[PDB]
Amino acid sequence: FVKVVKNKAYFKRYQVKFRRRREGKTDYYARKRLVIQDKNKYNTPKYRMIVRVTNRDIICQIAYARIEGDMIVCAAYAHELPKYGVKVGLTNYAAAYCTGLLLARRLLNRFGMDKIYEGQVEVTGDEYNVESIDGQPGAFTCYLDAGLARTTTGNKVFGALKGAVDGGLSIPHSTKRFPGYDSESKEFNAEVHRKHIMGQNVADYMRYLMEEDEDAYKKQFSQYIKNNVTPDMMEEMYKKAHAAIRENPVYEKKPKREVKKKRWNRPKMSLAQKKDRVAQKKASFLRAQER
Amino acid sequence: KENPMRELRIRKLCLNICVGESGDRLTRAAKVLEQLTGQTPVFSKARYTVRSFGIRRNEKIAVHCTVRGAKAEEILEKGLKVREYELRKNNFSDTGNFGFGIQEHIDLGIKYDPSIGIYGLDFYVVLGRPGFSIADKKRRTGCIGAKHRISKEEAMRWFQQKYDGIILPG
Amino acid sequence: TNTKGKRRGTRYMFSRPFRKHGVVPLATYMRIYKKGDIVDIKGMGTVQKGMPHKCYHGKTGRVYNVTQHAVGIVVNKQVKGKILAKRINVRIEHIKHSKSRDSFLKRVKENDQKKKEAKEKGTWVQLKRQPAPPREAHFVRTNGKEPELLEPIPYEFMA
Amino acid sequence: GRRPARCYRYCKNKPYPKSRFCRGVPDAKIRIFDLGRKKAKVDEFPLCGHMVSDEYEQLSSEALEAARICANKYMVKSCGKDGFHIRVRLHPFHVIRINKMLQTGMRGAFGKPQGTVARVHIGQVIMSIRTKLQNKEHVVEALRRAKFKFPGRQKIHISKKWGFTKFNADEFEDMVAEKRLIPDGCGVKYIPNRGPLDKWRALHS
Amino acid sequence: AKSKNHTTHNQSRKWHRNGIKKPRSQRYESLKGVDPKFLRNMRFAKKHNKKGLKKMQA
RNA sequence: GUCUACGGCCAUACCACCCUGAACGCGCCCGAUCUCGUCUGAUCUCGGAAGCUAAGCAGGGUCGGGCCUGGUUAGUACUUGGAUGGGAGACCGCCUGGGAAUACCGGGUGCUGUAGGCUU
RNA sequence: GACAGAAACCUCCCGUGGAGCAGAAGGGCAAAAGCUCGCUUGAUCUUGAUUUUCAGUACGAAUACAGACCGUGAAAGCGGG
RNA sequence: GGGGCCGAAACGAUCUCAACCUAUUCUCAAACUUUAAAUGGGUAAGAAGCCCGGCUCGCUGGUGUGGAGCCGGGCGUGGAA
Ligand SMILES: [Mg+2]
Ligand SMILES: [Mg+2]
Ligand SMILES: [Mg+2]
Ligand SMILES: [Mg+2]
Ligand SMILES: [Mg+2]
Ligand SMILES: [Mg+2]
Ligand SMILES: [Mg+2]
Ligand SMILES: [Mg+2]
Ligand SMILES: [Mg+2]
Ligand SMILES: [Mg+2]
Ligand SMILES: [Mg+2]
Repeated sequence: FVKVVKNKAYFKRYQVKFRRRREGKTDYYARKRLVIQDKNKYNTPKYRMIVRVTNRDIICQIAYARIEGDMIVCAAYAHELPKYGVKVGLTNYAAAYCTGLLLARRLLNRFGMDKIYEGQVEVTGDEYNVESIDGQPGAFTCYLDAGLARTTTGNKVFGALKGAVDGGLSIPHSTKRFPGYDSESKEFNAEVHRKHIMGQNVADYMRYLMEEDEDAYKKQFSQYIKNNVTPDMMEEMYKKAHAAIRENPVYEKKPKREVKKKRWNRPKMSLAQKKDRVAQKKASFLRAQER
Repeated sequence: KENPMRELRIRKLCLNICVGESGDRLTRAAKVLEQLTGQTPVFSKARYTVRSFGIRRNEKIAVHCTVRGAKAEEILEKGLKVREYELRKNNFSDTGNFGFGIQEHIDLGIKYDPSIGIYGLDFYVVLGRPGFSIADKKRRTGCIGAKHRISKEEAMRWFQQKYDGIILPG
Repeated sequence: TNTKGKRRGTRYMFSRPFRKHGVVPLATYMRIYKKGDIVDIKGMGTVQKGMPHKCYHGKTGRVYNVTQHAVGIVVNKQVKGKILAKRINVRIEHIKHSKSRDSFLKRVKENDQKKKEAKEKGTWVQLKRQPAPPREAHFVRTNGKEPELLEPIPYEFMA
Repeated sequence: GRRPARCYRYCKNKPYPKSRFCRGVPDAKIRIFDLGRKKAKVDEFPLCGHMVSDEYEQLSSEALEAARICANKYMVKSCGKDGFHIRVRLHPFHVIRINKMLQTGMRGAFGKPQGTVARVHIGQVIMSIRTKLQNKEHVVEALRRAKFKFPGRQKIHISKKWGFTKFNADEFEDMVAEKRLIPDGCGVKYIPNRGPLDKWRALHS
Repeated sequence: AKSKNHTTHNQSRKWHRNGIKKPRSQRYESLKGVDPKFLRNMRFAKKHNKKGLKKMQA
């Protein structure tokens, strides 16, 4: 026949991966090259901005590594943008920029450095990077953490990076992966990037689609219709969201609810129960053989 | 009730011509399947050197394409027109994919051209079910489970129920 | 004669333990080393950079210089009839803290607290470690049962 | 044209098997280790007799061959053609060397492979005879006769195990009756209480 | 005229006759081999200790 | 009770098969105008929200394999130091201290950190 | 799965490395140290310290830095064969 | 795959002999190994140690952060044989 490959020797010589690698979550190569602090820095924290794009929202965190685990000093989720005025479209480039701005502003406010480092108050899309002013405390510096995301031009992780840079974080970057960089001739214009930041590509798609056919338009934009946002409000709505974020970044935690203590899973069966189970099965089989 | 997420669909259809040599005939075969599908084919080289076969390593000796969706169904039903919806039971893989081969391509309705010639095709259709992108996506790769797989007999039943074809034993 | 090679005879020394190959865990990199810390050296075959010589494997030294990816440490090496305290530069993956100094630190801080306290009380406290003493006199109760007898068993050629 | 065994009768050098390093070894003279009616079940040959070594020495494949031939011949003459089973439980894996002369001397004296021997510890079994319960004196006589082909000292011991198994003869039949042991040819298979119970019900029905 | 090749017979006695002495230890160890950047800054700190003198005495 | 993002220790976490999943989530899923990339929007990138627990995923189960930890094997094997001990030798016994590994028989089958939800 | 075959090419599944990494062997390695692409010349300039053989001499080889000038990547970083 | 038989043939069937696969079984390895001793090799068992306060830095820094070096003071039951 065929020599079975997964046998006792195979299993007892098998060597498992790390748990996160087995789940497929993280890349330990870049993990080690990114989070390990230089030894003569002597316990100085090293800061990542972890950016994750989900099927329905955007997660941004600031974290530094410790032996027991990673510490997260601040975090901004995209599903709290309606509180600031973005009703729909929570997983696009504009939403990523907004959540990066919210993360940066909340972190600066928590550190007490928000009056300093206003950043790009009025967005323009071109290259910008904050410089530390003398006498005042230095600018907060972190490094991007994209994870397994493929870092190609026009990525929402770079959208969030631009948002936080405008917020006032001193992150090292180049304007090569921003949308607006042309590959063939190697230039970067700020107007295309600003269109993407304002979501004007989405507005143009809405206009195009509603011009040609309305069945596909109602299919593909439906919550947009329910929250009755027209392609014309996009820019002013995003500007209002930016202003609201920059004027109030502090977070309000949801109140802790009282617990009724209902168990939804099944508790682990005990040794006596399973031994009685096997005895019962044996007895039932013997009885069936008897009849 | 059958869950809608368990509807058999053809994931893709792979077409190839292995011509056995390199050059003008290979280019003409490339034009053949480009006309057949509508997309540029890709040339497959040789991994070794087999003297009795007349091929050296790294020599382009095959052409292939893959097609997905509407074009896949159209090409598949054209091939089943060619072989009158008649398949032998051995043509089915234990995974559920299947395939066949045609000796000559003008049976597909494409006009003959004197400067092109005659070529045979290998069709191979691989089926699927909503949720098979799990095994190949990047961010969190996993298996597909035992219930959700595809079986040989139910691949046959799907073929004979939607293409109303006939499966001859042997 | 033998060869003067640098990794001669390290076949089982620099290999990884069973079912512990692969990627090195990050706590080893994340641990920090001040100067003056007592450190155990143990070479690892996964990393070929900054790898100590086979004569310092299993040895213990003292950190004196800390750099970006490695530490400089001072270890005692015995040559023919003299001992040399000499410097090596070892990358972090081949390095651990030693708990021998930690035991002493715990014991000394505990003696310090027990000396500052119980001093105003005026009582005398033993602070040194006397070795294990001979056992003291005690009674063994054979409550009820009599000690059951043992006898050697006869030989049987079970071979 | 081999030397007397008093040369190579001691376990002096390290074990030295035939491998990718030591090539050119001639074949061992002994190559049949099981003989008699080896196609016999476990339930009709309950008596087992061992020839157990007493000294820590080396035995040559020639001696093993001669001893098995003598024992087989006597058993065939005595208990009939197929009323027994002989198993030699030593395989010659040590290869010994000869530094053959003829005037170089001791310069570069590392010998070539000459033959093979088996290294034997104290109490280790050399031969085993499995047969019916009423041929005990025939077995002991055959082993006593085979004793004369070996150097050193050997002992003959009738074992308490059932045939060529690791289970005692006083309780083998009890276990096989209550379905702890499954006969599967010359040996027996042991059934624990740990697998899936599908095997349990298959065995009990 | 072959002769003896290698030996460490009387060597332990020779060594322990004058004894295996632990290496000499002093309270201050030399600053050779340390990081040049670290040493440069430490020498700057030593050089500018003087300018904070009066505050310390007060 | 439980999940998400980032993790620490890296099978008590793996593997095979079966059962169950309330809410949020995580996903499968719907499309290709824009950014982007392919022979192929399959992957990657982008824009969504009609449907779905089918799968991934979480929990549970198997007189489950494996793994972890005990008993036995066993004071056995081996070993520090000693004798004007035995023995033709091969090797062996004792004194002084130390002391294993299979087979076989049991038990267990992830804990945990930071931040953020659900259980109105 | 046409010719097609023991062995050409295509597709799916299993696959802890049972392959490969110039050569001898040993070690090491799986979103890599292997395979395929893109860009390049850290195989460059300079002063010291240290390890290996060792007499703690030399050469050769190697290791941590430091100062320039660069390459690469979005970046952390990595690179003076 | 082979020796055949009924079979024009028939994975239709018969024995087979084989190779294959699955559980077992006898014996091994200086250049094999999951395990794994005894004897053995480092280090520590304080006054150069602990505990406070204050200055310098061109290094490191969200943060007089970190680290290093200096000053001044307090602790003797000399912390196993
Ligand atoms: Mg990467
Ligand atoms: Mg010898
Ligand atoms: Mg001499
Ligand atoms: Mg799609
Ligand atoms: Mg599910
Ligand atoms: Mg389900
Ligand atoms: Mg089990
Ligand atoms: Mg948790
Ligand atoms: Mg309710
Ligand atoms: Mg790589
Ligand atoms: Mg440099």
